[PDB]
Amino acid sequence: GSSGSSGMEVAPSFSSVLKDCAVIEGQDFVLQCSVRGTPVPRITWLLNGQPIQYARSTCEAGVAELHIQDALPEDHGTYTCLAENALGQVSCSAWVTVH
Repeated sequence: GSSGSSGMEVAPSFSSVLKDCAVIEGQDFVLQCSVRGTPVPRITWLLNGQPIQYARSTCEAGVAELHIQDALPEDHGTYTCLAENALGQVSCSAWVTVH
């Protein structure tokens, strides 16, 4: 036998990666996805480059969300949601379009 305890940590992963989405200039759009892991991986969104500073992201029940109000024509790019923890590290990309 071997001593052990139930309820061990886990590595980060994306069950439902982000998908393409379109929105009208001036409208609101929140990027919702699914990510698992333990402990909860760090959620940081970036605009095809540097991380966002005015992002009120909200991770609940392993659900990373990013509310983006005032969809500007200069936002149309590729949102990257990095998720890493003491266990592993993973990242995903997305494609948001602004009419």
